[PDB]
Amino acid sequence: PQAKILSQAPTELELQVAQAFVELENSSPELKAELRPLQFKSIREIDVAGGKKALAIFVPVPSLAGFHKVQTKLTRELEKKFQDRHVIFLAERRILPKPSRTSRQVQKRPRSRTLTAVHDKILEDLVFPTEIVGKRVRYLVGGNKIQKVLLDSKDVQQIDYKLESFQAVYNKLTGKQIVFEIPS
Amino acid sequence: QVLIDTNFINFSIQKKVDIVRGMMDCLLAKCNPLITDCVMAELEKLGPKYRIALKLARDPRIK
Amino acid sequence: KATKRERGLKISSVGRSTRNGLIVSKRDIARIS
Amino acid sequence: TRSSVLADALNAINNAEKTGKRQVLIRPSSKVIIKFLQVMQKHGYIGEFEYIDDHRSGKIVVQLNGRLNKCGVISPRFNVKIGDIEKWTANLLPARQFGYVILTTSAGIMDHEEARRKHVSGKILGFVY
Amino acid sequence: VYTPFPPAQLPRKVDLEIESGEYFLSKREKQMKKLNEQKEKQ
Amino acid sequence: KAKKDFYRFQVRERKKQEI
Amino acid sequence: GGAKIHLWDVNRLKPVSDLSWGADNITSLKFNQNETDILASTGSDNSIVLYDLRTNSPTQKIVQTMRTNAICWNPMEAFNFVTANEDHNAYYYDMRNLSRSLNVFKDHVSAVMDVDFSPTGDEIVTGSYDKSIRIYKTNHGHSREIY
Amino acid sequence: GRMHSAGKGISSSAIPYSRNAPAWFKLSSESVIEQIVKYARKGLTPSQIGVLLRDAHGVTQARVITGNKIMRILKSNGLAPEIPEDLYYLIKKAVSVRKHLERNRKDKDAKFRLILIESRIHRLARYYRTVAVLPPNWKYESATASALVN
Amino acid sequence: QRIQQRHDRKAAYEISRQEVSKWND
Amino acid sequence: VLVQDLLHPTAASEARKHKLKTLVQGPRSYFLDVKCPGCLNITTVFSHAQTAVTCESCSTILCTPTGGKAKLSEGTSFRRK
Amino acid sequence: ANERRTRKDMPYISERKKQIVGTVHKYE
RNA sequence: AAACUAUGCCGACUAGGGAUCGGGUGGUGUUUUUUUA
Ligand SMILES: [Zn+2]
Ligand SMILES: [Zn+2]
Repeated sequence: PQAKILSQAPTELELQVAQAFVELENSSPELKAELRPLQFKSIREIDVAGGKKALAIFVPVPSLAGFHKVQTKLTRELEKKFQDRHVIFLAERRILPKPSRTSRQVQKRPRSRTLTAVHDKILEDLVFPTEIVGKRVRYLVGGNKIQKVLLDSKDVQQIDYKLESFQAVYNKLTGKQIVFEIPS
Repeated sequence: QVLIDTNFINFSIQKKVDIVRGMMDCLLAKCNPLITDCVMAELEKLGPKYRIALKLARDPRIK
Repeated sequence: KATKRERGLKISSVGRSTRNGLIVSKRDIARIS
Repeated sequence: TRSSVLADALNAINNAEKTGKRQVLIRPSSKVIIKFLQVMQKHGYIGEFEYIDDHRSGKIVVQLNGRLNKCGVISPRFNVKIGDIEKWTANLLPARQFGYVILTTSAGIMDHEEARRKHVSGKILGFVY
Repeated sequence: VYTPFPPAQLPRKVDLEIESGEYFLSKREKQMKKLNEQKEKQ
Repeated sequence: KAKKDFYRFQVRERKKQEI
Repeated sequence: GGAKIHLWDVNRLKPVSDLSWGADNITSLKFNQNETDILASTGSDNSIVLYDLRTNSPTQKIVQTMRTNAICWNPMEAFNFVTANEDHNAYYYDMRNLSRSLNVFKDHVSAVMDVDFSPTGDEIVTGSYDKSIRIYKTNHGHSREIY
Repeated sequence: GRMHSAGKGISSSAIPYSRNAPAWFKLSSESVIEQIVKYARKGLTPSQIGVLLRDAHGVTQARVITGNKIMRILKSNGLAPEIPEDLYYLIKKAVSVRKHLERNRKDKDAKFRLILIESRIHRLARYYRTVAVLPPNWKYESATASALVN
Repeated sequence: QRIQQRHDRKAAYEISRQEVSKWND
Repeated sequence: VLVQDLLHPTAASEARKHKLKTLVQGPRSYFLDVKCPGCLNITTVFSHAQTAVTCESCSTILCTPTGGKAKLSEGTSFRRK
Repeated sequence: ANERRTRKDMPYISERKKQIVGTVHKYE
């Protein structure tokens, strides 16, 4: 079901994870039907600066709602399939540029499709299923910003070994340097 | 050569004439202005409201 | 109690000072410019 | 009711400094307020500040040691050329080289010394000495 | 004599503009319309 | 708490019942 | 001590080795007097972090409830230090147990700004944001004299 | 500071930081939209609809469980009111006080309170005419009030 | 990894406590 | 409590304060799962509700509204979350 | 004192310990 | 018929202390009472 799982993206890593998808389906009693109406768009494998690696799955939004419904044990099983990886589900969302002073008839940009809202949805998706409890931006005297994201302390050991990976993948996706933190 | 007093410093701040500039403009000659130690201590003793007048008085041309 | 509250030194001798900040009249704008 | 967001912020910084605290809570923030605090901080009047995001409009907690004398805001934002920059510094600040007049140029928000260096001008937000 | 019902209230200036119906027009259209009302009063 | 005159369809049926 | 506590050498123009617990800036350092290879540093997220240099790593961190302006080791005992701290207090910590303070010096009405030990290891001076100077002994926990 | 009075009361609702459904919410957005439509056909106001949805059915906030707010969903499905609820209730109170005066012509306190209610009505109607949800010729008077609220 | 750094810092703490305990004696 | 920070106030004081004057304002209320004995049936109830929540299957009064917090009726097995 | 007379389990927290939010490495 | 010995610096305002009036949250026992209010 390689071409039946992919959506116009022939890449060998996507073929490998789609074969993994087939393994979880035809080895699972109910999760086969639970993931059968769910395809995805794209895969990427990105390293952290420390040498570890993570997979990021670009997914459209309704099947992303499905993945949020079915995610956690599927992430566990895909971790068992790609041992020594970090599983990531994200959304390939559409940005809309600012229409210039000399620009033809385009549609007035939805604030959901303004850039920063995309990045905040990206934060929530990347951090999911643990929630964000706050954001701080400390301005140091040399003119040095520090962006800080305070998460929750319910999934504390479930997430405590993911933070440098999260920093690396978010910086590689957006181009911001950010720091996560979990207030004990 | 001209001795300065605290009231002179304060009213010069409140009417915006720099000490050396305005003093040269008055006499039309060059003026060496001198703060004495008791005047500097009067300013420091006036304290936290008049500290900007103290910081004007601590100037490298006020011998 | 009888003596008056001693005021500091008055610097910004151009405009009125209210809660909104300094208000400068066009008269004073033209005077200084 | 409310004077302005910028007038309230700079007013609260004056009052908390002169009473003698170490950190001030400013609400609500603004890009003008972030840039104004950045200018004052670079020239060494306040300590350092932290922007708290809470989905309404953030607060700012600013640590300030002792170096502020007054910070304010001009209400009618008039226009200046460069000779006017010199004349307005001479009439606003307590002395010639004492304190900075904070402008809004076409090159951003910055003080009168940097505006004279970059050779631009604009309008005038406030002043700090 | 006393009446228990209050008299009406004078309307605001923007309310008078909306009552005239001018408030939703462009600058040139409201300019020529203001000229028209001044001429017809005149 | 059934405000029978609140909505446009309800006042349309009110106009019908006047007719 | 900046945004990251770097360790430099006089001969080398580059920072030789950086230490940082996380990405939190650092506003005061002191090397201790005896057993010279132990450093301590305060941190702007109201913390105190001890470092060791002969193993080239930060070693322990205690997060307090108000930020600590300035610390100082004592020269006659080599594992006790004082932190002048913004809740109007000085604190006298051991290095081993960082779960209790050996003392808390308690006589200022504003933020204590700096603290220094007598070289006899007996008394303490704290100068505060309040416009005065307290002198304490390291036994009492209350002021001895005010300047 | 609570206009047409003096009190300085702060008493409202907080709004949580999170902009997503709670983890205990296992109800479909289509189901709760159908629920809102059924309540509107039953004949409640948007505010009481949200009140019923957070009391009985555990919908924390309709704006965050479904992308659109309650009045937006009602306008989407054709349940648009003719005047918004706060203007409706203000005109209702104006009719109430006016009828009480008619039965009791001595209540100068009710005369003063009716003056204040009329002022609030004028402010709200002017804003709604500005946004042009109301027609620019919408005048409030006693016959319009009686025929619209009865 | 980071929990390896955490365990490493715990070990360095025990070493430092030993040396400082000599100074205690 | 004698002197406290602004950026990092301890969870004691950030629970002792108001709900609006805290650092980041969030609600004090919560949600309950009650089980009515009329059908042994589970309903989700706001802890500050205003209407007499009646179960769907049996016409049974779960909670009555009283000022701030709703009072639940006797013999109705409830737990948080 | 009043809260101690009416509350069941309040602990007495020492003055040398009222100011420590927490340590990283804990003790036995 | 009224008034007839009253008089407090103010403000864009910092910490508060004892009270008390109205509402709410929690703890805690006395006063209460219990399938009928
Ligand atoms: Zn002398
Ligand atoms: Zn039931």
